Amino acid sequence: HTSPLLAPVRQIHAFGDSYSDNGESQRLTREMLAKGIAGAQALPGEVYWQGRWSNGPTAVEVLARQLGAQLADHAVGGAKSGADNYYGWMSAYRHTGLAGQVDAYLATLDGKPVDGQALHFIFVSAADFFEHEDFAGEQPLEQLAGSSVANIRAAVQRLGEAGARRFLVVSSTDLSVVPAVVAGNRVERAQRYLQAVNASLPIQLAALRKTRGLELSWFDHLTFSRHLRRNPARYGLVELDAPCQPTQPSVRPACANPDQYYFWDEWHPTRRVHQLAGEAMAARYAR
Ligand SMILES: [Cl-]
Repeated sequence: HTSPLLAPVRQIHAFGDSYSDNGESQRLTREMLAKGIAGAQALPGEVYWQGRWSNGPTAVEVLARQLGAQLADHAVGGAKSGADNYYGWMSAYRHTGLAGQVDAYLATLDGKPVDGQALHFIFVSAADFFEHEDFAGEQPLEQLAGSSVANIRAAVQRLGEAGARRFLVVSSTDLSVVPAVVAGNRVERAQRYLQAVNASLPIQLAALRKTRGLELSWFDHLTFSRHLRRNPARYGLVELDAPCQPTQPSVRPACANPDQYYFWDEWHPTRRVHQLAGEAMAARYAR
């Protein structure tokens, strides 16, 4: 039996990675390129919609529309759960990981309290895994997952410390079906990492919710995607595995029917999946 819906949301502060970013990586990388920062590249690049790492709005943008909330989206493509980014060259200009986004949000309040009614949305950890696999990190995956969990818990604790009361924390996504992971023959490694994050994180957040009297909702993105991918026709999806917009090894022309695709590029879902995800995330809240 379902429990009562949570109270309405009028403001979201979003923290996270390319699965949330609504233009910050684009703004920041244009700033970095203008300053001549070593190794800077324009992100996300040309085959993306208005600076989103997709062909349309991210899930948190759809969530805000569903709930009738304003969105302040701090997320940065590449953001890790700690201070920095998959793109190590950013560290010289700005700490854009979840911890860096939290620090910047708390430092820009301008002598105003944190809004205790605002929903603090946290969606991060994929870049921890992709960095580890792409650049041979030395942590066993179990230790990498423990650091991801610890980093996310520390972010909720630090936001709560400053006055945040309401949270929505997203689980690991199903990294094991991401086209770049399949092509890297890393499906088992992704399964092991995401299972360790998703078993431990909700246990840590439930303890912190009770200690600090938080409203904290956990969104199981893995259960969500398994249901979509087992019943694709129900949702108008046809192609679950091929990217609509190939980029590896090179950019090729986009598919004609993107709303029937799961993946936009080799890492990121389409606007269609972001829409279904944001609808699903809104399900715990009254409008
Ligand atoms: Cl990312």
